[PDB]
Amino acid sequence: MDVLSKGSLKELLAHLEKTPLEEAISYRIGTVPYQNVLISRNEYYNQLYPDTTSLIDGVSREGQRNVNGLIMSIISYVVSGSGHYIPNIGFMLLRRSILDILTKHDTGLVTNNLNYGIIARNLTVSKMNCEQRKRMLICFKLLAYKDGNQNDYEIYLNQNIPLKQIAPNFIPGDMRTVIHNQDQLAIVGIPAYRLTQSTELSIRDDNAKSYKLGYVDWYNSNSFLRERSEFNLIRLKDRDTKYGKLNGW
Amino acid sequence: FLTNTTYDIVNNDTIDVLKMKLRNQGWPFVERYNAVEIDMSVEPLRSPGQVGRYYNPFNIDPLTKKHVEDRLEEFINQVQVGRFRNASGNAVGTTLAAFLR
Amino acid sequence: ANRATSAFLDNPHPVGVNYVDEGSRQFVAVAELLASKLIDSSRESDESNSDVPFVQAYSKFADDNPRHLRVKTGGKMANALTNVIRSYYSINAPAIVPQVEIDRLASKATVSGDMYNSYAIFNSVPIVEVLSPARTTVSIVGSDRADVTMLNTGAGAANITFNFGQIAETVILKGSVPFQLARLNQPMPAARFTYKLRPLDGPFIVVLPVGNPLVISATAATRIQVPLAFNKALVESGFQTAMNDGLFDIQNVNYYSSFDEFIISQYHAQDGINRVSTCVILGLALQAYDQMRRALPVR
Amino acid sequence: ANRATSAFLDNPHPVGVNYVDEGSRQFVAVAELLASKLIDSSRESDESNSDVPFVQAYSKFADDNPRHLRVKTGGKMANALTNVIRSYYSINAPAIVPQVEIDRLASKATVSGDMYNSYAIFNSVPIVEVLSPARTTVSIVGSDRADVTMLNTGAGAANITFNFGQIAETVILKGSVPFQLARLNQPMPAARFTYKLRPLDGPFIVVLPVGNPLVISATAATRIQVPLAFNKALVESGFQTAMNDGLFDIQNVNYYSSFDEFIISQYHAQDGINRVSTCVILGLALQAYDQMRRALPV
Amino acid sequence: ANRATSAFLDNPHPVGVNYVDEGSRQFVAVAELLASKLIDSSRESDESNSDVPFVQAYSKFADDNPRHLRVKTGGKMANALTNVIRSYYSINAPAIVPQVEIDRLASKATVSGDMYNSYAIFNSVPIVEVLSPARTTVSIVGSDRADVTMLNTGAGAANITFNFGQIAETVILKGSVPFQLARLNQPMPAARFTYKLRPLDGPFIVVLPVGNPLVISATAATRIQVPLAFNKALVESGFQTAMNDGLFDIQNVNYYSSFDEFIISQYHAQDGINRVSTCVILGLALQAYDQMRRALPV
Amino acid sequence: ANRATSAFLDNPHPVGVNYVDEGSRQFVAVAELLASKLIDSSRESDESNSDVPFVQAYSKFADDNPRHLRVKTGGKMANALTNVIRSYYSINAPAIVPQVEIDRLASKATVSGDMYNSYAIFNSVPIVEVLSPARTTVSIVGSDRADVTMLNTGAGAANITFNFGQIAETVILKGSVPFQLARLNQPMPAARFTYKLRPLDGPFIVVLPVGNPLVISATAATRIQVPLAFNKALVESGFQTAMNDGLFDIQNVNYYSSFDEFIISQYHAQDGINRVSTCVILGLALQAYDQMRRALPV
Repeated sequence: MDVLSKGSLKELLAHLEKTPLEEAISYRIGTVPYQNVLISRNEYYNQLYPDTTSLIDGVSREGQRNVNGLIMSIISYVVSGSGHYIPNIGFMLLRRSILDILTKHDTGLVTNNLNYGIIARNLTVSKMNCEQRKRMLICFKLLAYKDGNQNDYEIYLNQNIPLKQIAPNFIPGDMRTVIHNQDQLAIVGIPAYRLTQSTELSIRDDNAKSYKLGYVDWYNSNSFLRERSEFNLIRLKDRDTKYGKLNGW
Repeated sequence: FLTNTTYDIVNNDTIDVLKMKLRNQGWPFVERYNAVEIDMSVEPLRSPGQVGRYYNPFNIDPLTKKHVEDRLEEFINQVQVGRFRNASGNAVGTTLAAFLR
Repeated sequence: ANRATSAFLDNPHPVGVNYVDEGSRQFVAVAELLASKLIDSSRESDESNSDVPFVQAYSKFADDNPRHLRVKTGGKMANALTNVIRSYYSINAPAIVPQVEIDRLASKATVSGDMYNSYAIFNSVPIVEVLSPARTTVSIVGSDRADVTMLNTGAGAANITFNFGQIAETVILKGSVPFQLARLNQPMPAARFTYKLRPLDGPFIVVLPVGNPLVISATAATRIQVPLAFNKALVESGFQTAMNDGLFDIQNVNYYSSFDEFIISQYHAQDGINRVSTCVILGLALQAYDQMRRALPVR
Repeated sequence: ANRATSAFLDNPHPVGVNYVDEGSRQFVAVAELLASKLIDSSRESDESNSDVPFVQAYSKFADDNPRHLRVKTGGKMANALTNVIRSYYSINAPAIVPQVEIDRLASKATVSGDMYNSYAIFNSVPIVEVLSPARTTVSIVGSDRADVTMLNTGAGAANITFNFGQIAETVILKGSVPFQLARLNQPMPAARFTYKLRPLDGPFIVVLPVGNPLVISATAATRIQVPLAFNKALVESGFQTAMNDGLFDIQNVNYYSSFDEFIISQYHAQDGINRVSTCVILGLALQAYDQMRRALPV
Repeated sequence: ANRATSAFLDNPHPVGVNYVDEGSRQFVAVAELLASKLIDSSRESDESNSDVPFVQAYSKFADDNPRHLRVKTGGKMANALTNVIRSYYSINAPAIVPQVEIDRLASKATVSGDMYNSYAIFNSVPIVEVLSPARTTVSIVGSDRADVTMLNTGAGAANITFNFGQIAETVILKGSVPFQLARLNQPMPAARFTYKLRPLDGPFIVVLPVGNPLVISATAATRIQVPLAFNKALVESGFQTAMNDGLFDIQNVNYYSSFDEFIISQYHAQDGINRVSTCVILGLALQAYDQMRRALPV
Repeated sequence: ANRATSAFLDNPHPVGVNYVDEGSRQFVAVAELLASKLIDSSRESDESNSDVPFVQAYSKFADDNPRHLRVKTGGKMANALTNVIRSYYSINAPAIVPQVEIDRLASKATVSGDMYNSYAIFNSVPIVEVLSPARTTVSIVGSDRADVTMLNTGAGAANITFNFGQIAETVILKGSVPFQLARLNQPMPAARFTYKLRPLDGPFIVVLPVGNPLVISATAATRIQVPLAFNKALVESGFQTAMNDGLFDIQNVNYYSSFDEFIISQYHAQDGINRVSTCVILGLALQAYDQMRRALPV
């Protein structure tokens, strides 16, 4: 919910710096990812409604124990709000931030063998919307810069024409590029249209609307932080600053 | 006020740390209490009716006809017998307790 | 030797392993409590000739004000309850309800998620196996009352071994004619019409004389821990409703005539102590489902 | 000639002769009333966030304020109620609780000791005897619904006599195939699928043709005077709990599948009317036992 | 030649590697401190004739006020304590407790997180190998006190080699009849009933005269660093409770009669020095489990 | 065939049926609480030079002020506790303590007097039956840990049946050499040192190869409901004191080495559910007896 609310590149990377890896990993068993299932949608149909479960749903799924599953759990958390079930990763890796895993070699995780095409296909890039594809491409660029695979990232964009048009423009080592970026990455937000307490047909759409309706409740909740009215009560370390720089950028 | 510190000293302390400091000194009021929602209806008359809900004032449950916190009387008695600033204060516990009742 | 077993005890399909934590248990209890308010408000609306009590309760249940020309189905709460019910039944059923939705709905009303406050009695008769000699025929019918028909065509009397399992508390055996039954390696008693048995005592031997068939009627009672809000009549009505609507139509699952059969069958399978916990939550969910649909009907 | 009879009707054991006075009947009525409030106070407590409704209900029932780190058995009322259920079942069971203790617990609430104001319907089928000729096999299975399977291997048709007793009010007979049934020394009518009979009319004769077996399903309804608080759902649950808790285990007693079988069997014994009176008081005590034990599981 | 070894020293299964950091070590120690307060709250309730001491103790442990009609299970702390015990026993047991939940519970009380403040003495006797000639038979029985029975069927006296490992501090040998024991190259002394040995001294040679069998009883002492709050009486009770509750029911694991056998077996395995550190935290977790479950039986 | 059984399970004698009511159970609980304060008063009288803590503790216990030249005996409470303990052990022991005295002493302190708050683990292993073929020898020794020595002198491998009863929860078997064990009519696994078994699973078959003897060491854990103040160490010490003080010499009673095997032996008899309730009250009385007699010898 909090990760889906971020609407700018600066906010997204700032959230990932303060968020540990354990938030990406889920400890609920879930179900196997790719299955043709029948779900109940009584608002629309009397018969059961066919659908296919996927990894970018908002509900936890079972994940492979390899490094591929860990990266695929991080991206699903960013684009869908929930991760997958990969237990016994370890204290050392789980305490690191999401940005450290994606960008830093000191974590101890080796990810240079990853194939962006296979990861995108397993994440069902075809079913993703524009904001979801932009968020995943941000994760790919950070991984490419960590492994020195910038050339491979560019070629993968050349093969996929729709991905090249929406590819965010920022150098993963320079903070000046992040501040200038004006891409809108928000998935949930205050809706200008009429939003009703109604169900959706597919699993992805229904789960997304739950976060959208939950965010509205979160926005008016006491947990939400109102910068306009309570800026002085925020701690100085985590207070918003114009000259905000990620470490090493 | 009660633990004899300053704002700068306790600037970085979290809620749970602050709760422990006050509880050890003898101050029990360290919790927020959720209000009770009271269901409301407007009779239709000429216009169609409306249904709504509002928080009951002062955190009082109409069913129990009392405050939500079930240990309030014990908590106030704890403040009355407590000592908070022995070196630099006089009758802080008794004065605060009388206000609470 | 020939082996006969109860039909409903055969091959219990695995139950779901999701939505069994404290947060999900609170959501089911909240749904049951709110569904009861929904059915009582509809009665009050009938007696007062005013829709205010029903609109008042539907808003709490569905988080939406009822509007004409739109079908009343229960809102997002009905969607979560119906899909969670499917997951409890079978492990092949998908888990599609997010955790954010479960937490939000569980906060609507204050209630405990305790599922072990009270107990209930279930009347399904477990006959794990009946072993008979070559020249005899044994047939078992029924679940609530099991009639075992035995015919001996051999020259002499035969011994039939009865295994009632280890879970049932008491088993009462009534025969069409007086018959002799005793435990293993125990002298046979005089012929009697009725026997009260403890299934833990061991396998039981029945002497079947040559002649007219002997029919033994079996009744059993077992104790299972359930929440205080459990109502057997409401749970059974919901089970048939869920079957008619097709929520239990999943691949590679077994179908039962009653919830009593379903819970006993899962109890007698391996790791049945863990299965029976999930079944109890399903029963409370079916009670909420039964009250929700009876308040909001569809032709 | 062969004789077939229902299993649950055979050899009813004598019932207890204690705790049947007016003061003892008041105690059972008080126990049922206070146990019902215990089960209702639990639901009201859960709806709110206060244990006050349960504390008041338990304090009245158990004469002691509930405390944590204690089993919450139920106090002296729970102990006294358990012992009287044992005494009712058999004349061999000892009578432990003194009359002074019964009177003291009966004063906790002001309720009438009348146990015969209302009535209830019991559906056990009392097939006392089925008399059949030499070349016929007759089998009786079931109590709530009695299925009689008869097969005729003789040359000609056989007449089978059915005796349903004199207590049952109505008996409905349904056959697998249409059959002929008539009273003694009466003409047989045309074949019919169903019959409605009054057992007091007399023994009935069924024509059994040669060929495939004929199965007759019997259902009965007998009315028995009970208190108004009587609930068949609660009484049956308490009966099973009573047998599972092992307070019906006495030497030289007969065991039954349900309370309904127990009460019909006693009605057909020698002193049927007197036996049923004690059993009705046992039914109310079992109803209180079920409600009390579900709220306080030990 | 024949090789005989103690049963409990065979194939120690790998132990968990999770919840061994400083933050999780505080959680186990905090849980032990708060679980103890539940036990003493029972006595203080009796002295004060009130449930206030128990309410304060349970509220700190579970983060909810005690309520009647609700089974007191211990709240989130009990669930976390049960799961970390599962993870400690086996490396294949999943770790399902989030670190943020561990940190939140550990903040409930302030304790010394050091698990090496003190030590304890463990009585399991390690007999790694007993080497015997062809014509002799050796049998080893027992873990707390090992009785080694040797019988010589050959013509001449035989030499039996005892290997007690290197971890144990002292081993005391007692025989049914006086016997001679020496080091590998030391000369044999006069026969005497008892011997005190250092396991690091080396393999020990025992002469076995022909005739009646000789039985040697072994007792060992081992020192392992433990937290100061460690109590062997409470750990052993928790070990039995956890086994009965099925907390250790996972595939490809070994089972031991006592926590004494479990910790000694892991000590003698490869990478033993870093295995006993995990087992010590398991013992303190089991100590908290025993106290909490006795106060709140489910 | 041959049959072997545990010695301590043989012929459990009947227990007493007096002083088992709620009021009597309150007296036992009160005595345990006040006896514990007597022992604790000694340490308090050392921290502060005053003897006020002991005088207060003894005055409550004995209803008289302690005197320097008069022997401290415990007063009327000590006599009541000793006589009540005798009654529990045997049904032939007289019950001579008036109920009015028990009720008076139970009013000295406010305690629950409840017997089923918590549980405890008992380590006696109930080897009910070991069935062996003709050419094999089986010997069972030990109660806390049972070693079964089996030797096969036959031509082929022999099957030995182990029956552990239905009461015990878990049994762990460790052998001197790896052996094979499986349930009745089940395929046999590979040989391994240790087995964890549920006694309710059924009789267990052990393959006994021809050659060197095989010794199986058995340990069992059983859970029995006990008060929250129950302490096994104090009960065991009190049990030995009562036997030495002559409290248990009654005609036709069995004798046991420990309270652990006394309660397990009674549990395996018929109506063992009811016998354990009386034995648990005897344990708390023995716990009070130990603390009182150590503080006030003779």
